Amino acid sequence: DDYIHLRKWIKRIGIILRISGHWPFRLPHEKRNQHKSKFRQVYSCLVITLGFITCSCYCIGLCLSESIAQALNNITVTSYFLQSCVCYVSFIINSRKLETLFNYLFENEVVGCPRGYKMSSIKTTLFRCKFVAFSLGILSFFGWLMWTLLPLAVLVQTSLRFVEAWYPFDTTTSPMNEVIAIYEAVAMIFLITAPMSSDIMFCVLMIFIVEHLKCLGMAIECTLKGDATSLCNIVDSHVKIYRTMEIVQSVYSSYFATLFFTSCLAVCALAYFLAATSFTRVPGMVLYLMYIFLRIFLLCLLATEVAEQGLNLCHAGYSSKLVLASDHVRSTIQAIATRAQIPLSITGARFFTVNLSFLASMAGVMLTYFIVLLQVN
Amino acid sequence: DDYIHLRKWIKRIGIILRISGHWPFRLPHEKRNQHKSKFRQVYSCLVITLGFITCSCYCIGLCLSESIAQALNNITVTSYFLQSCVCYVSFIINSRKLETLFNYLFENEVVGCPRGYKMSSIKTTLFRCKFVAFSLGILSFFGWLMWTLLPLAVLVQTSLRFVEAWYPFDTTTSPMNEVIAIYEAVAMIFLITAPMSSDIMFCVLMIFIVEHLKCLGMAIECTLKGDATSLCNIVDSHVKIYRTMEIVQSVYSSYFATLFFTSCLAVCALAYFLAATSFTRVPGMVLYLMYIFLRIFLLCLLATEVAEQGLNLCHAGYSSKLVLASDHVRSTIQAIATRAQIPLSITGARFFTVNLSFLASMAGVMLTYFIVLLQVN
Amino acid sequence: DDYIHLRKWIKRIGIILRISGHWPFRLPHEKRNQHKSKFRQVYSCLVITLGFITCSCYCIGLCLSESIAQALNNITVTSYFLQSCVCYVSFIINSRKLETLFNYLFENEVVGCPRGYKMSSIKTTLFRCKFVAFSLGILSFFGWLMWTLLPLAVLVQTSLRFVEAWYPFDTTTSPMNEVIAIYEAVAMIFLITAPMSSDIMFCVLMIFIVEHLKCLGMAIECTLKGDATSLCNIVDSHVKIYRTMEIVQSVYSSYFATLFFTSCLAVCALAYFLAATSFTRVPGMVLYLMYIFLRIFLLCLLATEVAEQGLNLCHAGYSSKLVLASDHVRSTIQAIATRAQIPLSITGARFFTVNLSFLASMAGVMLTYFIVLLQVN
Amino acid sequence: DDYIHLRKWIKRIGIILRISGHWPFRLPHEKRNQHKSKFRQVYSCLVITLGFITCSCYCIGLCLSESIAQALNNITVTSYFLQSCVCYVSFIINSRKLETLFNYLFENEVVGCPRGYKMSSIKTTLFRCKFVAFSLGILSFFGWLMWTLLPLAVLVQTSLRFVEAWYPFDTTTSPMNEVIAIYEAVAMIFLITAPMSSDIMFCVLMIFIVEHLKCLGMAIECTLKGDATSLCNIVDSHVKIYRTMEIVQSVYSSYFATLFFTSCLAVCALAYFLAATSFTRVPGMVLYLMYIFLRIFLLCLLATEVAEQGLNLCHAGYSSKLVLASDHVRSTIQAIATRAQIPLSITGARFFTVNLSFLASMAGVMLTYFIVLLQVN
Repeated sequence: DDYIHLRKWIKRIGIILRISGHWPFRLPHEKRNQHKSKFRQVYSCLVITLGFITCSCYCIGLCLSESIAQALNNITVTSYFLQSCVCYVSFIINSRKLETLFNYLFENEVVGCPRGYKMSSIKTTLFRCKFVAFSLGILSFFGWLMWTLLPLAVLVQTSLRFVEAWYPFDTTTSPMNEVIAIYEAVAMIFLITAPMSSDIMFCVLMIFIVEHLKCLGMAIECTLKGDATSLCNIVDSHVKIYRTMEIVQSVYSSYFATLFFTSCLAVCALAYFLAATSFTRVPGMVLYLMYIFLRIFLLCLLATEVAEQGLNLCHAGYSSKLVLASDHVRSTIQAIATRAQIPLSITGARFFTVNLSFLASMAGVMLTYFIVLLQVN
Repeated sequence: DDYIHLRKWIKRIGIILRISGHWPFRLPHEKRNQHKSKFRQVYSCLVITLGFITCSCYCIGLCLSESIAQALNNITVTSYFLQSCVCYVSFIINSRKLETLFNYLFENEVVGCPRGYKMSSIKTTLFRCKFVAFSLGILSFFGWLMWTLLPLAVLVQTSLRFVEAWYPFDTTTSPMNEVIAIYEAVAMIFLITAPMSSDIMFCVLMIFIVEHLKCLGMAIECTLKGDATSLCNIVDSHVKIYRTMEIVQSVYSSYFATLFFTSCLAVCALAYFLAATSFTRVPGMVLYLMYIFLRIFLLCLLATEVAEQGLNLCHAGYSSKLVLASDHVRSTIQAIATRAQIPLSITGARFFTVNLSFLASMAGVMLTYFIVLLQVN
Repeated sequence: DDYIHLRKWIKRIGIILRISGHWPFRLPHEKRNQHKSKFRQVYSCLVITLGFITCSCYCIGLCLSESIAQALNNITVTSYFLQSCVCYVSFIINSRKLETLFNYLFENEVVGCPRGYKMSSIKTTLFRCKFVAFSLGILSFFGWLMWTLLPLAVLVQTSLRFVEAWYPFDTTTSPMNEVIAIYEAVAMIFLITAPMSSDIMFCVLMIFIVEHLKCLGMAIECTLKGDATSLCNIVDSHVKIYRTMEIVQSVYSSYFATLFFTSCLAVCALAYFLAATSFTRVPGMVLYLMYIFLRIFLLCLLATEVAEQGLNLCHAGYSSKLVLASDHVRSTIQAIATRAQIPLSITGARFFTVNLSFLASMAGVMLTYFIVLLQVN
Repeated sequence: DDYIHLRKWIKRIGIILRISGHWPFRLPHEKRNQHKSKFRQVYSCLVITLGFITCSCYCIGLCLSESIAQALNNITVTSYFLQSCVCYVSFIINSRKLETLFNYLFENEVVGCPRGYKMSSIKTTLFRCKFVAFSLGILSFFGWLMWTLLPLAVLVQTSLRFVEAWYPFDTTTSPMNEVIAIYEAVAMIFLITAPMSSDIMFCVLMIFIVEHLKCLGMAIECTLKGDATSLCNIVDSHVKIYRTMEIVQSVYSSYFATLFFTSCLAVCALAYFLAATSFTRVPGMVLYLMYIFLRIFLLCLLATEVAEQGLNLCHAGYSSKLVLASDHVRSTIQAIATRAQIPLSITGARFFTVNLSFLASMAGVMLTYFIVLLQVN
């Protein structure tokens, strides 16, 4: 039933990842080696070299510092573009571990859990992944729309760029402004759709791992309430969880680091420009602020959820029946517990572990720095 | 003897919770389904919709920002009202887990502990719960009295509101001021009595859980000094402790988060208004400052006490007799210890774990922020 | 041999504690109930009521705030006096646990350790305790000397008080200044000798506990290299270590809290007065700064040493022979390790755990606060 | 094959350490007691007394504070020289533990690991140690070259000192400036080559320990997939790892502490001089900034790598076969895991544990302090 619909959803996950111009890899429903086709490779290289030249144009526009007052006005845009750049190279560096992750995410049936839990698990996973995917997609589309379309609509020269960008031609005359306008429009579309897609895939992985942990705990209490075989299957599922989390930690680290850094810098610049300096500008800046904050909050929440479920897995099979089991179960449960005491955490290039606590600390120091450097100055 | 008096006290706990206008649930001494009576439901809905309209009136008075200098003068009052709002919805969202918690708190006799410890336990619990309940009740009553009655007594128009609030009528003329005065008086009474009641119930739960932990440790050393049955009873009591703490964590998280946030913001505003700006105002503001600080300190203390008693439970039954026991006791004690190494902590919406250490850190950053932003500016 | 000299040293420890006016308790070499003698009790009550009236005089001199600029000039002196006050009441509240601690510290021979380690242990303990005791005593004597004697010597009225203090008589005329000078001199002598004595006793306890831990580790490796009896003796010694550390945590908490707080406040005031405001004053203030810093550093070092030795005790008996021992040793060593994973830490009223890391954090925030509030202002 | 080349490399490590003027100790390829030769001892004493007199000259030049504005201009140079001083005495205090460390680092073959892993291990270790050694050597040589040669080349008096230094002769006249120029040139050469050499040896030790940990994990999974003997060899190798890490912690602590402290102070001074105050100066200061940052980053990275590999060693041999092994393996693996839960961390004089997280925190507070104290002031 809905198990087929979930597989259609994770097929859509691969499809939207191929649309955004990442390097294509083998999907689970791919048995003809179509992931090395000419069309997809040409599309990928075209979109990534367009993103690379646009980001370099904005960076050299930054290095051609017009003044300090507009410099922060540049930062944020280049900030977001920088993220896209990093994300691209990451998906080309580790394009086999992604195949491994999708192969895990296609079939993850832990054996022994009761069915009444399994169907509710499928329902809850479908609901939450639909919610997060639709939310981030709508927010990204509205972000592009507000950041690109509106100043064109003020005119109908186009003079729509929220900050000016370096170009070979001067972009001053009436034909050139229009050409650079349409070029920047399609460019920023294909740039904004990349980190949204990577974020959506990370959130899907986190949701699936959380539900697999809860089903593993249910299987543990089920085999305790009931000799060797169930424990072997449970231990295999747990070590598979750990290896999958290790792979996810291996791929996402640099992207998380650059995301956190350039995001807090862009929010500081955005507050500096919105606070004391002078009607059309405020919708775009408030929408970009919400686009940063909601994304960071979703990442921190779905990163803390898996660690909480691991420490919940620590308290599994801990009842009176444990005092009446054999020595074999009494030792294997001990082994599972002392392995579960290690926290399954994701860190950004080993600089910081992404939790809700790190979000609170970063928000505290960012609020502090912004409010002092704008108020006493 | 006093075991009956303690049950009368926890009946009073339910009674004062019903008085403050929360949604009524089944008490342990309720065998006629009176918790769904018409009178109690009508009273609950009336008080909560009055609180909801008053909080919205103060919030729209805030959004109608008269000036910045009076804006902080608004914040604190709306701050406290905000807490009440959140608390209301929480007790209606989880109105069955509260029944479960009261059913646990009515009978919690751990089997095997010596009687000489049990009677002293009853005595100490009665003393401490009486102390905390009377202290918070007297402080809340004096807080309302000072914040409402005195500026009326300066007159006998009433012109008593410590900050003006938005209303449909202008409240300027002499009849209207009096009507809004009595309305705000009864409103703030029924608003102040809610978080005090929730705090008192949380403190009662924490005290009972702490004493149950100490009795569990006494039972562990008793059954070690003395085969299977006592260990099963001890493990069952421990896992019951853990499930109860999980339920308490599940209900109180949003309230703790909003409490900490809007409380530190209100204290910052209160210091800004008391420090450098201009005899009647100072008693009310110092009493509100004490009302914030003592409440936060009581919460942090009774939250750290249970974690300390858990880590104390880690060092249970650890003597020479452990080296002479069977393998069975030697494995079950190991299991109890490695489960007890997990800290039983309460966190506010998983943002921060409420300890004395978090109170010290928050007080440090609050003192820092206030003293810099008032002194160098 | 030197074992007798060490007992003479810990007798001197009790003697200097009786000299400073604490409430007398039973020493180990006291078999005639002389700790309840009339002379010692009269001396104790006289010195503590003199300290209590002098501290209250300085506190009411503070509350009679002459100006803000001299107010910080008051703080530090009252700061130190405050510590003395707290220390007094603590030693009268728990005057039996101190007897228990001294009874432990008199005989602590762990059985089974090799003799070549035991004699070197006695030597190292004697050396380090002599060092710390002589250092703190000389520093305290020079602190009193510089803070009291020198401005009298500038004259030979006395006009020597580094900050003026409230008194019933005006202290302005020539007879009164001299009388208050000699009164404050003997008062500050008997006040300064109290926290130095408590600190010296704490340092002696920490040194003895550290050396006992190292000898316990040596005994563990000795009985592993060599069946039941040695393990029972080792476990008994370890749990005795834990109970002693619990008692030390129970007594010293309030004193550590007030010490850290009023010490960092006094150092901030001292820096404010020394930095930008105007030859005789600078020796006293630099000596008081060193007296604060060296004391705090000694406390943090000898507090971190015991935790490091506990985590060193975690890695005990971990060799190839563990793989060839019986199941009995293999389980008891596991129990010792999983108990040793709990850190033996001292905390100040459960607000913060005194480590070198807390000293680094406090020094960082203190340096920050001082340098900003003096420079940008 | 390359095993001989690696031994030639670690011979070069000893050779470059002898060149920089440290006190010579016995190398593994030294069977004639040549480490106590007259030539090497004379060279060592000459270079260290030259470093000692130059550092004291710069320190007394600092204490002869010309003005505040040039004072920070002094700090950095004295800062670096201070490190050299400390490093010298450390290598003379513990000149036997270094022999022990080199004797470990010469032969570290863990028995039982598969050969296909061992050859790749040798290859990866050779690559990474070559990389780090060549990088730090080239950076140090260019640092000396820019900091000494260029202002001489501006002339061809010499007037090349980036900050003036105290000397017995006035250094003002034309002969004296040249003599002090050549003296300071050879001095700063022999001073800069010391902490680079100590850093290179620390990095080699960290790389070898990391690879030994990975090979130990491979040996664990190999002996689990395959009775007593392999486990004894594995446990012996693990405890040898722990003792080696303890020795490295014992020697490097004071050097790490002084490095972190005087390095962040020098970077703050360097930013203060580069930011707002006035073409030749900027290459030297940017090269010194890179020389500080890259060194600190390399140290933090190779310090965090070993802790990550230890927590990776925690998850060793955790498969289904563990559920089918004997009780003996099931207990020894448990012992290995609960010992591996202790983090193998290096700390700087027990003030702070050097991780990437401490680098992030220090960079945050340094950025904060610099930007506030330069901007609002």
